[PDB]
Amino acid sequence: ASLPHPKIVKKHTKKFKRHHSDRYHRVAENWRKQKGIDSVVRRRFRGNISQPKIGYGSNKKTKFLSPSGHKTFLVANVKDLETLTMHTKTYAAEIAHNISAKNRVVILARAKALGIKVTNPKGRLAL
Amino acid sequence: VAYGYPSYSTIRQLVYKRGFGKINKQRVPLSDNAIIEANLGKYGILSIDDLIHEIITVGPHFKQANNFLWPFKLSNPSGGWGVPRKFKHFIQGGSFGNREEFINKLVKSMN
Amino acid sequence: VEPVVVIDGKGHLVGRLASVVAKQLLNGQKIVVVRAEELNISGEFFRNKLKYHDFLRKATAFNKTRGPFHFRAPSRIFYKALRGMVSHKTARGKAALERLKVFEGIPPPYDKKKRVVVPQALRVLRLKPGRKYTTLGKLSTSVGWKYEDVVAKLEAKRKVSSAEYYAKKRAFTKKVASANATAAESDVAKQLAALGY
Amino acid sequence: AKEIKTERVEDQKVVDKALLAEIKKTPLLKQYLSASFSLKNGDKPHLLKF
Amino acid sequence: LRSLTTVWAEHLSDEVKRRFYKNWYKSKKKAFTKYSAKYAQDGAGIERELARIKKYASVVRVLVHTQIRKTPLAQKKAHLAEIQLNGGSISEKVDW
Amino acid sequence: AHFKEYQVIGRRLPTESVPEPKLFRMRIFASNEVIAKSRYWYFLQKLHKVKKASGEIVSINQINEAHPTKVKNFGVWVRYDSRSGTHNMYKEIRDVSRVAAVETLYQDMAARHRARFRSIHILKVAEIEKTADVKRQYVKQFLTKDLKFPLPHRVQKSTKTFSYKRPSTFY
Amino acid sequence: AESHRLYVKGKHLSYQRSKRVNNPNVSLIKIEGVATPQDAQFYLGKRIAYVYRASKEVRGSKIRVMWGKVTRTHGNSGVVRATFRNNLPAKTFGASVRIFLYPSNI
Amino acid sequence: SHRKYEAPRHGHLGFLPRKRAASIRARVKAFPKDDRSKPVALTSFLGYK
RNA sequence: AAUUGUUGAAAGGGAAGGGCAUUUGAUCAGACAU
RNA sequence: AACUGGCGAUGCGGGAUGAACCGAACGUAGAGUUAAGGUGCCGGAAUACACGCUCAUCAGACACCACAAAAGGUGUUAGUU
RNA sequence: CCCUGAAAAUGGAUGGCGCUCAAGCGUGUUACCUAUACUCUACCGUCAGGGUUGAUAUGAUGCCCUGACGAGUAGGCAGGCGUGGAGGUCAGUGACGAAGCCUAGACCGUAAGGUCGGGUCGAACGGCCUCUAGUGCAGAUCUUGGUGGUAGUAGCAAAUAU
RNA sequence: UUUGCUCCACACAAUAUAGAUGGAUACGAAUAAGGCGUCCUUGUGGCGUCGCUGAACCAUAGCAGGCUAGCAACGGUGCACUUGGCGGAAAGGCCUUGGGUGCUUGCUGGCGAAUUGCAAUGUCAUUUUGCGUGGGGAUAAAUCAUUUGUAUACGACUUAGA
Repeated sequence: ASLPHPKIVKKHTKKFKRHHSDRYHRVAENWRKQKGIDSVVRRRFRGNISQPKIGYGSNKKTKFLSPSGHKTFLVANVKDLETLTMHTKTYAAEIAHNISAKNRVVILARAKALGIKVTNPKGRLAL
Repeated sequence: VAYGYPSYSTIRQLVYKRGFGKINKQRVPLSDNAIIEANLGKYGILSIDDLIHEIITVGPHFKQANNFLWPFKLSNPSGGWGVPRKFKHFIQGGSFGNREEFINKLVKSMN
Repeated sequence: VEPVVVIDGKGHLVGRLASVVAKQLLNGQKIVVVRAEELNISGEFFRNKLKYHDFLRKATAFNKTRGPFHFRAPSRIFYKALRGMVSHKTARGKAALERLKVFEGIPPPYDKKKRVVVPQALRVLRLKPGRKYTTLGKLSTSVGWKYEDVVAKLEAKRKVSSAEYYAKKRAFTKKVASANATAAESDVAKQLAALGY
Repeated sequence: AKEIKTERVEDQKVVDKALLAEIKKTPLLKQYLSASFSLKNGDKPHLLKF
Repeated sequence: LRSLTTVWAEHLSDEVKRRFYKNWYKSKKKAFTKYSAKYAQDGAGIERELARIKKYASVVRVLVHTQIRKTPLAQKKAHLAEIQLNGGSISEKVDW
Repeated sequence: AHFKEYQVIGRRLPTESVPEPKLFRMRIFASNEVIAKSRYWYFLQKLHKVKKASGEIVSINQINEAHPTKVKNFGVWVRYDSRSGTHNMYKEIRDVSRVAAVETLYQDMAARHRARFRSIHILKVAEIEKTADVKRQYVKQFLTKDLKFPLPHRVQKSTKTFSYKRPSTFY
Repeated sequence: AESHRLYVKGKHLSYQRSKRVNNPNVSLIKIEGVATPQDAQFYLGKRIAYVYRASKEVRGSKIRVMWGKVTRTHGNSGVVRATFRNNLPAKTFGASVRIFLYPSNI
Repeated sequence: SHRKYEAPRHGHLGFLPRKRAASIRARVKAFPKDDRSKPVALTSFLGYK
């Protein structure tokens, strides 16, 4: 029960990994553009890891939309869950990670009453 | 360059398929006669066939008509260039130079 | 089109036969080449012997067991000529070369089957008459093949047995042709003639 | 994990019984329709007429 | 050249049967039991094998062993070796 | 290049000093009209003091052969620039048309002297109709009375990669 | 009958490739019958199946099929181009392929 | 640079590799070329040095 | 974290690692259920 | 040193291989046509068609490029006088 | 065209196989193969030219239309992501478990990174508008600290002998 | 060595497949020559015919190939047996006898198909293993340790010990 949207096309996947992150443990996997002179990644040689460019940008109509067709909106309590009463088919509530279970039960009850979709209803549930 | 003298058929097909204007420094497509009348109504060029006429018969406002026409972006010739190596003069068995009457086939293939 | 295609090696040119067989093998056809001792190479015997001697001269300096292995049997010579044509260093090439068997003479598993020839790779079709050519068996026994005579004697025995079989086949085929001839001119044969049979 | 319409079976029995007489006017059409088509070795569908 | 078949004698001496074991002292010494039993019923299989050798045998070699017990050597395990017969045709060699 | 023979008439550009100039005509064997005109201007440039920027082509018309079926013996005179110097040659070719004769001349000259089209001048191709005007044995050989020769050792192109019987080359 | 085949047999040759770069999206199929692009032009719209077997039984069978279609002719030897829903595995070069007659035009 | 003074190579290169024998009894690699005229006889014997 | 042990999975004919594409195995979200 | 174009700062197809050469300069994708270069096999593409030459007991095989000369041959072919 | 002239050192290179009415040389005509090139389309971004006051789901820095373009070291500028700390705010999260840490489990962004589930854990921490800086590491024979293959290896053999 | 091992038949399950989906259909030799039929004086003979591609030949109709009736022949074919040979180059196959049984679309009939819904490989092959069935069949070595020296750095090698 979400807003109709065109096909979600991801121009790229396989998260851009830092060069030599596989080779060296000190090199983290977060992307960093190579600044070296004789670098086969800065000079886009054939057979090397692709670099993030603006051309990979997702469609402005399908941007930020989850596969369910909503945009995830963080909620910390019922007061900010109520911000999605009139936008049920565009925004989906996502309970924050630091919310206690005895508050998440209340949040889930209120959201199911209001029709708001919660993307993480199985959080800290002691069932 | 490869250049020749195009026939009326080549000119008409070019203007109909890849005819683009130069309205307000923007390359708009020659979709309706209204677009041509808006800009070239000063010179009497009222229709796309008016434009084709002022092109084929070099007329009083040929400079203006041809300038209004945007540089045609032609594809590669279907079926190749008919030659193993382009960069020799057409007289020398190549592709460039004054092909004269043979330009029609090349332009139709490249359209 | 059959699962295993047996190629009669006699009269064929090594390079062209190998170039055909490599493409077929990569295409997936299982190929068994027989009669490798009577393959043909263009050029005269001394020229081809000099080429093979120049090939023999090339070996690893510091350890000859690591160098090129100069196989001398005709089957292995043709197999080397084909492995040079097939990209053998990859799994695709290894599967292709696994799909291939090369023999000298005709072994018992394949002497009862139908041997085909490749017209694009035949000496009598590709070489202009008057051009000198070599027999792979002669070249091999010159450069050190130890089994020319023990293969020739087995070829003699195989050809003798095959002649005994072919006499019976020819007799039975003549009987079949005669019997089919009597059934010709009949109603069903006349009806088949209009349809092409 | 676990019948035919009677109307449908009667229409089939009348259409096929009306068509069988037309079939019988030619020698081998009934046997031909009983047979099932199948490409044989060496068949060229680009050159096989139908 | 490839060996086709070997036909052994009915009775093998202990010093040559030792060649077929590494632990003769505790072995059951079963070598050639079900083969010396094949010489029973006038050795039909043995003569058939010899006939096949005559039919297809280009070179004939004989397995022999030394009576090493006659030597002063301490080793009682004899040596077995193939010596080629040079002489008449294959039938003569195998008959010999 | 499957040449077509063109006959091209041109002249100098008329002026008030001497209007109505002298028409000059040439026969050029070329692949098409463009190359025909280019060769015409080349030859006029090397013959008289006139270049295309100073003259004009009044006409260019293709010549088709009078009898494209009757087999003739053309005698051709041709000069060419070898790797060291220029030589004049006479060769005769037995063919069917002037354009075919010029084409086989070009192939033959390229094959026997490595002379590309850029370094060959066709001096003159003229049909010789009387026999015994023939002087090259490779053409005198085919004028024999009641000529018949065989074609031994025929090899058939195979439409399939495998032939199932060992072929014979009879004929 | 003993033959139930309703498809033309074919061999999966290779992906479309330059000298040193291969495009896995477009494969090449050599049909056993065709020997020229003129004859290959008949099979352009035909559906193609690569039929393989796996040890795990899913959706009722251990036989799985990757579908595709002929797209256009390739070369002068009757080879055809093929586009599949999921590109054929590179392990299936020289593997067998069923080119069905549907959709048909006769 | 070339070897200043020539000298024959040490050892024989046709006896390589200088590893141990496969077994304590050396194999008779070759046998006399058989002819079918003389009577049947052995072409070797075993002894102990 | 480097580094190490056991268990589990997988691969391994003189490196390992990587990119594109898919087969295979394992694993997983969403949606019809509205 | 002069002019221009490049490489440096530049990846891509080709020249097997290479900073400079040939084609061509780049957002991410899909389809179509080509450039340079190629179509026996490795290798995707005609063991195409056509006319001739060459047999080397060190052939020849593609520009920059990974060389060959003066002088000779009754090897052979086409020519001139 | 071919041959002699033509001699260099590890084994060896028309790229290799191999090729002889060629898969060689000279030439001609077609067909065909494919680049991040060309043509058309979609999308991302940039630039430029424009439309939009109507109360406004607000915000004119918003929404929308049209066209072209997109390589790049040194360098310049812009828009952003992240960290310690400060003012304001969310009467924010939290012993019913904050922070941290592990997580070939999930989602979002082209990316910097952001969010969620699971385990461990025990007491503080975050979103936004701004302010401030001792604010972002792969290198510096970097500093300190810790740990590897080498490797159960070199070796533990002078001075008489147990 | 206490029901371990091998083989035979089917039964289930697992296991994968370099890739069944009518048949790999057997002279030899030359190509400026052969194949086949035929005749005789048997020859390097005569005569005739064929090639110009396997586009062939064989097989091919039935529930993925059902149940039934008859006609005409005494054939063709599968299967399990049986008889006798040939084959050692990687023989592991090729022929052959006899009857039994099954089918026979060589020819004429009778009944069934539906509904997998307009297609979805719509699953029919063989490769290995394991456990069961019930039926046979056969009842050892090697190594450590000790020992010798024809050997040896240690492994290894060569010996001997109920």
